[PDB]
Amino acid sequence: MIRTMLQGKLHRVKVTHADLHYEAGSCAIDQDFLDAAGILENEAIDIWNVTNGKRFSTYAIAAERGSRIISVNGAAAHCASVGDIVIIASFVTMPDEEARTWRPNVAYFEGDNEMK
Amino acid sequence: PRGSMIRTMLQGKLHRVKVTHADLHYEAGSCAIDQDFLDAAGILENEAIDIWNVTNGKRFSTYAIAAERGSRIISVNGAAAHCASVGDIVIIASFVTMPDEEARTWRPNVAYFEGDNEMK
Amino acid sequence: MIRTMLQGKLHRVKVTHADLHYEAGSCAIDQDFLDAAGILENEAIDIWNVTNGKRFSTYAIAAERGSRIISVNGAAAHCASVGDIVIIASFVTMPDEEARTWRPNVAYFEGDNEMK
Amino acid sequence: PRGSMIRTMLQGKLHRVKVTHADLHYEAGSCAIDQDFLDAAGILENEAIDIWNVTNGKRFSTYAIAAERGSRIISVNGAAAHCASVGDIVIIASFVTMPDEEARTWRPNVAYFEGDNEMK
Repeated sequence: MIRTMLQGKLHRVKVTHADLHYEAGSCAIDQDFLDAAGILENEAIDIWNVTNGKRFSTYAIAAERGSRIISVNGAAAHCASVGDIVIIASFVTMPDEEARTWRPNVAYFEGDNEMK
Repeated sequence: PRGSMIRTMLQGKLHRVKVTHADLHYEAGSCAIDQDFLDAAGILENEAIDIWNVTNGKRFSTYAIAAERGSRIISVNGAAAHCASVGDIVIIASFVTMPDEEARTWRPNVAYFEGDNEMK
Repeated sequence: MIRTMLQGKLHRVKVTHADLHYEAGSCAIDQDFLDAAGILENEAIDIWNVTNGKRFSTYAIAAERGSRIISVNGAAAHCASVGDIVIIASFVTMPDEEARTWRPNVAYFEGDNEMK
Repeated sequence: PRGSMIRTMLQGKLHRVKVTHADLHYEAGSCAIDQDFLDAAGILENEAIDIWNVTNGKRFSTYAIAAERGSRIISVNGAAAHCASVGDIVIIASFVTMPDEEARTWRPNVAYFEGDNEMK
């Protein structure tokens, strides 16, 4: 039996403006943050808005390392405003035997998206 | 049989358990659940779960974390506290995938609750 | 690469009252309808409400053959009223090579949930 | 490597295509899409798809069916017509699963659109 497990998460990051124009429907995320959380470019992600309770799913794309960028682009902009605090999570599947000991990758933040 | 069609099946659920705690302030995302309850429903730490709030009709998905055995805690944390409040009655389910022949004889792990989150 | 494909659907059935009391969070469906659509007891299903546009997911349980029952129980009752027309669908995964020729199971209805 | 962790990845998408038809009256559920567009995005008939409506912010999931090659049709059928209207700009995506090493080098199939659903 195959389980769906938390692969990784960005724990309480803030939505920023986008430094560059990104395609609608995606969330652009500083590559440093993707590296820490194990989240891949083009991976399905869930975004849970702690500020307003909204929950939606999209996919990740890399923003430049150091940009600290969390940009919800396009249709997704209907669900998150600049300054909102969100959780970004990806999930993976694996057999039950492996899932029993699985440890997700978590990145924690302080200040203006400064990674602890 | 390689290439067999794979089903998504109810693995287990906590049926009509009561929310005991709900905090916007950070154990953010998760629902923390008494480990005895997780055991009964076959739900794992860090497993994706669906929560159906029977009280207010909201439906959301998150992941499970273990609370202390015997605490009888159901704590909806972070963003999820916008979807459930202390006192609300919820159903917490996990789903697994398996081939069709297995799915046709699968029995979910169900825990039923009454009163002070007493497992029946 | 593994594709997610429509396994089967009940095409435009009506939500009924429940003949018996069913557990909250589920949808009870006449076993004849499950048989035609290939939908299993305890299988995840999507319900799309044609009447009011609401969309949600739950799991299937068998109602008695011949009962014609489509009962959305409990929390799910917030999303479908008796007389609403819905589509009920299940999805399966399989490799791309098989998915290219995959055919879903579809049941069509007339009158008061009378299966064509 | 048996037991490898499996990722959910964007397989392909139709980026900013325009809805041409929307009917509550029964081709119910699906979104019918010009087969040329399906080919470009690697999307299959009967494949699950996510639709993000850029015009109204609605997000829903359904499955794809093929419309006639060269018709340039995007028809949102049945319940889905409550989520999109003729003229609305949408993104239609499919997701697949694959092991992690494959996912790390995966390139999605993307089709971009302008004007009269002209594929760029």
